[PDB]
Amino acid sequence: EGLVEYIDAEEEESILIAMQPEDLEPAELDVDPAKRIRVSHHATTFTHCEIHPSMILGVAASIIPFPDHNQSPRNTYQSAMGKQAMGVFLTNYNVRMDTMANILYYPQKPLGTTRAMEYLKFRELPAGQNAIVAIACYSGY
Amino acid sequence: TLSHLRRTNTPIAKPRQLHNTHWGLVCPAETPEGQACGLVKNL
Amino acid sequence: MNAPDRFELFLLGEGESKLKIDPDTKAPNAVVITFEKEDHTLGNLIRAELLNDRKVLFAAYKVEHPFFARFKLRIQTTEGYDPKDALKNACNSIINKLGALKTNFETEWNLQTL
Amino acid sequence: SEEGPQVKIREASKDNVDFILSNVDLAMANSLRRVMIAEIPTLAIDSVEVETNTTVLADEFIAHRLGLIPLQSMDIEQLEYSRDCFCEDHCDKCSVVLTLQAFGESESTTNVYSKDLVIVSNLMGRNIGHPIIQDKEGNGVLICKLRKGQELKLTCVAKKGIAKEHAKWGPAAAIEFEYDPWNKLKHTDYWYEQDSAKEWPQSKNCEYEDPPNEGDPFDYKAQADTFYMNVESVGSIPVDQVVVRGIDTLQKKVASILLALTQM
Amino acid sequence: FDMGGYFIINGSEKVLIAQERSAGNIVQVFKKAAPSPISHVAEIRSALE
Amino acid sequence: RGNLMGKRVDFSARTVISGDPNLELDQVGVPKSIAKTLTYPEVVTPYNIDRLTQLVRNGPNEHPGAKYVIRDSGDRIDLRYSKRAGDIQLQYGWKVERHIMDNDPVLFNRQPSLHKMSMMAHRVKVIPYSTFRLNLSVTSPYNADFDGDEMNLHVPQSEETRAELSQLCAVPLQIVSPQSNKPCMGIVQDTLCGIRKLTLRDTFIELDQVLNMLYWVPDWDGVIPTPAIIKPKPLWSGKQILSVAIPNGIHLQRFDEGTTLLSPKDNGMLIIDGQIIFGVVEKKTVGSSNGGLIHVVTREKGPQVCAKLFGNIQKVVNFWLLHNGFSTGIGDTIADGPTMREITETIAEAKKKVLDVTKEAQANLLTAKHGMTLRESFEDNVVRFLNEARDKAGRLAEVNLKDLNNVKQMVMAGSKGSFINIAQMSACVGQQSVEGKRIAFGFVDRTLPHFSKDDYSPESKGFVENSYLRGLTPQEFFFHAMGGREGLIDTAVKTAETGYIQRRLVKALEDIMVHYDNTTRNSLGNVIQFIYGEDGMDAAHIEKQSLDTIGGSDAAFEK
Amino acid sequence: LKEKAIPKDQRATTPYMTKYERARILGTRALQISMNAPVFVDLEGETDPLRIAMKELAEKKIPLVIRRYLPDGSFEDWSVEELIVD
Amino acid sequence: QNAQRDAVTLFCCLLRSRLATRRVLQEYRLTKQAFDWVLSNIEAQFLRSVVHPGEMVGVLAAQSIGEPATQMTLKKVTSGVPRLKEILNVAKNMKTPSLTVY
Amino acid sequence: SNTLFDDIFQVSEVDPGRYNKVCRIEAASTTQDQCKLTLDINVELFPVAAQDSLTVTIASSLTRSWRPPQAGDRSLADDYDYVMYGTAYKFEEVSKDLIAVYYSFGGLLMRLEGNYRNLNNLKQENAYLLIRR
Amino acid sequence: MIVPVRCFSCGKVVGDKWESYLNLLQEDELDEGTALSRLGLKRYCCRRMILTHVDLIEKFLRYNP
Amino acid sequence: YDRKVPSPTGEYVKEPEWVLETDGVNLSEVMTVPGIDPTRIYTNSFIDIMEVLGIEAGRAALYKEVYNVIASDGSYVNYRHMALLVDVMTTQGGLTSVTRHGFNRSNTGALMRCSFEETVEILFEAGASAELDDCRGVSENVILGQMAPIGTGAFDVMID
Amino acid sequence: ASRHGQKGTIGITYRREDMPFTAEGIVPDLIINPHAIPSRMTVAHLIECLLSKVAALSGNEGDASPFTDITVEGISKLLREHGYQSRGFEVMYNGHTGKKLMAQIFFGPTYYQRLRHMVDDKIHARARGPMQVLTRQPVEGRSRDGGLRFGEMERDCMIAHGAASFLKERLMEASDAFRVHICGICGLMTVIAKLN
RNA sequence: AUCGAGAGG
Ligand SMILES: [Mg+2]
Ligand SMILES: [Zn+2]
Ligand SMILES: [Zn+2]
Ligand SMILES: [Zn+2]
Repeated sequence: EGLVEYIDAEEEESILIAMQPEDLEPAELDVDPAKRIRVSHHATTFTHCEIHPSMILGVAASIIPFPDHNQSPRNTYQSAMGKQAMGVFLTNYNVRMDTMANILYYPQKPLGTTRAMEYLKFRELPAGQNAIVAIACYSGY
Repeated sequence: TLSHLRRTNTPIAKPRQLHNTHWGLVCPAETPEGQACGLVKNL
Repeated sequence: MNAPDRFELFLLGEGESKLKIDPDTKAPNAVVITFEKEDHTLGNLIRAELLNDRKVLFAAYKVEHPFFARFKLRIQTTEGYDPKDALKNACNSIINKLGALKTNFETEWNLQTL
Repeated sequence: SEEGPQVKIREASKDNVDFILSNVDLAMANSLRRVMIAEIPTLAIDSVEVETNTTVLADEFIAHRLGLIPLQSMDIEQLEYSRDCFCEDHCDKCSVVLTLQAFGESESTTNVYSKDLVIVSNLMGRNIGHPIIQDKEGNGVLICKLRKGQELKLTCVAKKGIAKEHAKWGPAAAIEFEYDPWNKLKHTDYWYEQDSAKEWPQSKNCEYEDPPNEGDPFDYKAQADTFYMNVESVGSIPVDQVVVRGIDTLQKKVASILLALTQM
Repeated sequence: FDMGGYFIINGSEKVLIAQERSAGNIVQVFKKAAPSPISHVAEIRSALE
Repeated sequence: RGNLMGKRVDFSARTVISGDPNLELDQVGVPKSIAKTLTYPEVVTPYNIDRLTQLVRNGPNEHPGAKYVIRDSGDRIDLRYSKRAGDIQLQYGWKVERHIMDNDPVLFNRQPSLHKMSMMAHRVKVIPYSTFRLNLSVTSPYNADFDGDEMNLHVPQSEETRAELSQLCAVPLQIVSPQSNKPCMGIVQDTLCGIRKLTLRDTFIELDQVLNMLYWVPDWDGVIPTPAIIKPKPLWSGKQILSVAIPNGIHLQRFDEGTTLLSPKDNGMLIIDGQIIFGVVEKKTVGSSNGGLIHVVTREKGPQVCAKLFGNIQKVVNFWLLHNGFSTGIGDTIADGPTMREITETIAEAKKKVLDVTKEAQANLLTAKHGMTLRESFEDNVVRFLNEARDKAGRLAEVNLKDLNNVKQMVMAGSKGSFINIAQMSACVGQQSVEGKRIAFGFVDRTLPHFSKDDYSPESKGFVENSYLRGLTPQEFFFHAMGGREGLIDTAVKTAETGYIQRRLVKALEDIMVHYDNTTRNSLGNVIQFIYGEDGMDAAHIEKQSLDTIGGSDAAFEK
Repeated sequence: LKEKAIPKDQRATTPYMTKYERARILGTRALQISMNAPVFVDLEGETDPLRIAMKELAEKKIPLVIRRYLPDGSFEDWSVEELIVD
Repeated sequence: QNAQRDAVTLFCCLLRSRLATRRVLQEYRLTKQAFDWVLSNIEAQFLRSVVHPGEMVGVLAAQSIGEPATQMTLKKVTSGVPRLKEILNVAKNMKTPSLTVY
Repeated sequence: SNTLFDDIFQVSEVDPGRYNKVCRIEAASTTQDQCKLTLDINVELFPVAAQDSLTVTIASSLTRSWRPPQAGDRSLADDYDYVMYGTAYKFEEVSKDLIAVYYSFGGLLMRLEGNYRNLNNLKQENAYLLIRR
Repeated sequence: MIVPVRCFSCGKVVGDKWESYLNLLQEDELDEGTALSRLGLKRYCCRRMILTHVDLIEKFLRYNP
Repeated sequence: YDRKVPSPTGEYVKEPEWVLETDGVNLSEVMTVPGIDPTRIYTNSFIDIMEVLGIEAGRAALYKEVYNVIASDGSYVNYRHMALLVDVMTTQGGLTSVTRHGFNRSNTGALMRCSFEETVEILFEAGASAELDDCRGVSENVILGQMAPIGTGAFDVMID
Repeated sequence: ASRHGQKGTIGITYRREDMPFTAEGIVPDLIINPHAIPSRMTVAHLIECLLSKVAALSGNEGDASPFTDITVEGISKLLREHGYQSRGFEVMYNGHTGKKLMAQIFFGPTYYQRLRHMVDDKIHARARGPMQVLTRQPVEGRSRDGGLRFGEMERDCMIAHGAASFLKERLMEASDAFRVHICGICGLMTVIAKLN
């Protein structure tokens, strides 16, 4: 129905993309100071809009919570450790006879979830527990 | 397992750097480190 | 594959005496007591009572390694006061407070109606 | 009522007692919550022999789950530690044997609860080994789940132990423990943005103590003597018997030092 | 939850890794180095689908 | 290069490491499984046979035991399963391959092996878990971390070989390093962050904590120190109790900023006769600094007294910190509302300073300064304007942090933290850079396809106005991810380059040894230096000290 | 070449014993102690073959001599009795 | 003896400037008892500070430059490891030759 | 063995500094308008406020383990209400016939300036402070 | 793969609460936070034991063997 | 360059002087030019200084460039370690490199030379030239498994 | 590990009584060091402890999605609506003494993961053991009961110490030492050695 | 054994 287009890297050299569809809204102060600072776009010859800017990430960095508040190598370092974490890799692990398999006893879905997690089935096949963490100094271990 | 199925190899002027064209086509963060960092990219 | 059995936290074994008593060097009325198969529940209660004895000079305990359930207790006393009698009085002085606490709670719980 | 520590109980139930401990030093009420966690003994499963298990779980998975079930242990003083008794492995003076067997007969999913545990050994007339059920539907703890055509058959031995050895032998849940809600002894340095009073919340125990007068200076030699506790039990031992055995095991533990001095 | 996209060879699941290369039939100009006898190069690598 | 210059060896072990505050500096926590596996040949003598015969009887499956027995005939007797493993009767001149036991000398290793201080000797302390344990203040020469590192352990098999580790390669002998002519080990981490909190003027300790703190010092005279407060209540100073760990006869003078002997902010350090007089202890005093307390005690008293000094600071400060506590949380990244206003208006006036300069170059009103282009003077004047504005925001953030801010407390102690970490987390993370420049035009005349062409604005070229507390915008993410990748490649590329540099260095200078005539020569005998270092000195026990005759006026020199 | 000795009166090498000749002297002695050799010190309750030689050295009873070499091939022998230790 | 006089020459400038006669008597009022002790510690601390023959220093030197280079990372000159690879390789075609003239 | 200094002082400025339970003090000798002191003083214990006027004493007695007071048999040297123990570390000659004393009471600091304690104080470890209301 | 017996942190049992919690959600049409409050779970260490749990046991029962 | 220099009083003072820094190097024509101080001129190209100003001036210029890349990062190394390296590059005729064409083409025996690079090619010509090894190298004794003349093996041990 | 590049092994296991505790008796499952925070700048780890804390109390999910208008100030209002301090701090008491901790501690739930590296699948020791066939050196790998490698980088570390006699023993007596007979004329191992 | 791939600091 002509509502969505496929763009490669070459054709995207001749287009202008928005971000939020609120950038297409006409606007002519009172703001949350704790909210981050987005510039007004000041450009309006738009041809396309991003579906969601969070879709620039892969399947591993989509697991990361709040990666916009993180120094970016830490997101890289984490994205290679999520492939080391232990959980339920498949619901039929008891039937399959793989060379190695590690399954968590009581997996827990995370308390902080990406909205891209639902398409990644993380809340259905998690790989960590919500441990009660204290950041503390205590005997020095 | 999902990450292993969408992974590219780049066998070999600045190939490792996150280029501007990679926006929305390649994960900026997820890539191996050290030996062949940046050549291996995830979609 | 290396963790000791969890009963070692409270089972003495292989001729381990419960109490070992050694005199302190460069000290007068001072003695050190290596307790065994014990932790902070007993060591912090003895030392807090030793400070309430006016003729007790020094009282302190330490766990030399939390892998092991044992602690060392050193007491300094006034002259003519054997430190074992300072421990013995305080060990006995603990139980009087506890036995009165048990009787007081039981009276209060029996008064409670739920 | 008696000289020394004084208790005023605020609230009580089958499941938890809320009380105030007074005219006690600090290390006592600490050392009471430490023994109330993990030095008063209970009965729980400590060996599981399995016969058949067609379930989707592993045997060590259910064996771990079996030991975590609260069994009755009010009359545990009549029961002896298995390492102290002279039986070859376990007898009726030192152990309790439960049994469990279930089959997925129904096309529906068949659950296994802790009420399905059937005792086998001779109880000898003590309140011992009954699985605790406070679930208001009669069922126990949900142990396993079964499909049509799946079965699981095992025998469990229940022994005596303390939570110092494994947390299944823990008769208590959480010991609430706060002293000086107004921070009058300056035992902690508050962290703040503007007002420490407006940032941090007023505790509930701030009602049972006098508000400090800002003109009077810091009481430099007062110590802490009044502590506010809420002991919660699992159900294996009733709530009054948690602290009373916690007091008594603290009593019993000091006397071993006292009788060891006599042997010296 | 299995998404597929893999093979089975002798009971071992196997994945074909995407292979990155430069496209053929494109036209690029390269400034040669300073000690090069020629100044520039226009290049095309002619491929056939 | 692989089977002669370096090979695999017997009597070796390796597993994951972690740290123990209740271990001494020269000790290593060896697991029991490793101790039962590693042997040392001991020849039986009248001095040892009573211990060795019990060891052989104790058997190889528990500790302490033996594993083999060698007669004068030279045939091994396997104790794992022999007929006569229980009735043995030891003959002089026989070897007993007994277990590694407590206070044996072993070589401890960590890879990569850059330093001599990465292959130091240790004392064995057989412990009951799976990890290798070591003191906290030995991580820095090893460059260890307890994130998953493994470390190698190395057992000697000859008597002089054991003497070689203890009299040369031992940990206390390597405390001061010839490289940088300064100590390599110092108080770190929680010992450092707590030793600042303990040594504040406002930190006072009651009698009960004091007595526990005195007994925690392993060597102790038994003399309770006289309290620094008497009449209203006997309090103690945190300086007063810490000084018990400092041995008597130590003097330490140091002055920083306005170090009046009144010392209103308690700066500097004056320690007299193993007693502290004034000054907060922090990294300059107790770190691996030149002219620090470790540099003093290793010279004044010795190595073994300095190695024992590490634990006594550790056992006291960890105990005080264990009962005091510490944390962080997000609250130490939040600055004031008005301070956030002052930051977000500082960046806005930096956005005005770039626009006005850009319009100036757009109208060709440029003073063509010599040596650089018109564009190069534009690029330098925007990069410099934006680095000024990031720093001015961070300095605006560090000022708003109160004395209790835990990130500030870690910065003040020198435990962890820097200025820029306060700035990026709370003020403005700043300006990203690929290949040295600004963010490049990877697309045709733009950086991202959400910008119009020819846009040299800060937000279009990788300036990140928002902070980590605030949150990066999606364009700001990708420019930051562009910048961090360069650091990941730089870490990955420099590591293989620097390993080839150092190997070429070692393989060129490997026979360079001070000969007995003090003339630095080689294998051929050719002179390289006539006096080593041109003065004939070892690089350790060499410290910087001002020559007072140079400098100063000719008038003040004479008076 | 033909007996490249050095007279004792003309010796420029260090009077002090290096750590590198201490650890070999303490090691070679503790080697021969461990293979059962006599001991020239009343060992006040000490069994360790190293600790004997360390106490044997403070009383200077080790009968060994360092053949310190020079780059031309000449050598100066220094008995442990001569050598200072610090 | 000339080489010995050359080798201690900077140290003796530190010695005389601090063990000077007004300085010993007015700045830090030494007695004869303390002054003769200072003359014996200095002679010991110096003679202990002398290098020991047998020290392999070239390996010590190479490691002492090698490790700080492994921590090196980042006004337009070749710095750090490419410059350090320029220096060690006797690179003729160095990337930034420069001339500081006064 | 006896008293080593006696005077009465009036306070000028009380300065908390960066701390929360201590203050640096600035006071001059009353009925003696040429001698002044500077001292670090715990304020949660003795809250020294501005416009106060307080006595100061220095003793030499009234090593060995500090035992706590058993009873009244151990008798004080002080009807006072604030007492510290410290150590001399330096003596600054301000001018000819003018002197300064430097005291640290475990980091709590004191500087005292005048010229009639020339026969009294010395480079001795022992020092006591005594302050009366 | 199934409900833990007790909370890891405190040790109050939670295994008797799972079947009731789902009926408070489904049958009683309640939101999650009041369901965990109705079950006597008031500490957040207990409260995350039931909320964050993924019952993978129901998928293991679908396999027939 | 805000250079520090002694005042007529004798004390040191900051004396800012104008300094020219170039973008290219030719030593022998620039230093013979009026207006400059030809005693203070400095090239970062230390290899040019070797052939204009003698080898000893190349050595001290080589050290100044090595010292700067450490001090650029903020680190410190003692003088003796760099100067040891800087001497060995210099102690021959000219600049001897730390690469395979440099020190490993010296007269340093044979088996130590084969322990670095061009392993087999060095041993080939060594047999063809009929080289003799002194066996006083570290690497030769490491290969042979003998106690090398290191610190412990520098001397010999002898009976009284 | 957490979800933010923060690795880390286990130093010690403490039982619940030894552990510090809040006034509701809640106990940390995990204790990490604050010193591993400012140099790494993993702020989202810290915001995870806030949003997860509000999530467990409110019984809702935590919207940790990127590029949202979710603020630390907006989260912290909800936490103070639940009677906790807005910045995630909680008063904790020491488990040993029972005295309050002087510092209030950042406390909450945080997603943590278990990685494939476990010590007992890594512990390797070897006295004597099997040798390789050609080199007659120890074999490679724990899985074959092998040796650790004393590489040339580690030989380089032994020359700096001057440990000459250790270095021989560990290059010979600790692996593949061997004895051959040679001739005095032909200096090669071409002599024939009938030993007995 | 060889050759590979992935992985850890
Ligand atoms: Mg690591
Ligand atoms: Zn029995
Ligand atoms: Zn709970
Ligand atoms: Zn021959």
